[PDB]
Amino acid sequence: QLTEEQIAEFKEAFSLFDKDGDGTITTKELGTVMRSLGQNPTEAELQDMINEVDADGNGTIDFPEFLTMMARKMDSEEEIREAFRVFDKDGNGYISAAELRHVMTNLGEKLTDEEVDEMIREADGDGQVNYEELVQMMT
Amino acid sequence: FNRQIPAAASLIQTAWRCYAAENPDSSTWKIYIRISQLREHHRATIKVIRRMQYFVAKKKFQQAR
Ligand SMILES: [Ca+2]
Ligand SMILES: [Ca+2]
Repeated sequence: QLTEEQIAEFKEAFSLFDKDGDGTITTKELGTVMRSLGQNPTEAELQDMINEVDADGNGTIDFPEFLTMMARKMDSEEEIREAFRVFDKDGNGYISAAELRHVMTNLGEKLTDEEVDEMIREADGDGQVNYEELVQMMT
Repeated sequence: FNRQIPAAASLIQTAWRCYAAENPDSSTWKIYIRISQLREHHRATIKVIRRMQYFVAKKKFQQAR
């Protein structure tokens, strides 16, 4: 939709990453921000994040590349809906709130119980989480 | 043994964390232990980082398949 205010907001967000001002985000600058927030990423994680945005293979991220990344939306609903199917055992379209909490807090990124609570509490009535509702909320 | 169980979990986690961050009062903001107070400059860079991690978890899920 070619938003205008978003550019002013994005340029500010790009400035917090580009300490140089050379118009370029590098993995070192990406790790500097993540480490400032208490995160401990690896070089594989940092370059995976930059490879995902580095559209021209520069190895770095300029502002227009950042802007394209931020302008993306969410298609991608089929991939997310397919991700839940890995944990839908009965195939009915439901994951147990006990199962979801167990899989989400123990695997991958590891959500917190209160984070999973917001998932289950958006879900419906008895502990049967409808993941199709979740795919819809995020899209 | 089924390399999608971790990849599918991370795609859901990163997609939800990216979606829950638009709510400034979500419980997803309470995970940044090392920050005494979450100022506005933290939330700007956190939104960006969570968007990148979703894109990585998006690609890693398609790669395992
Ligand atoms: Ca720089
Ligand atoms: Ca580049």
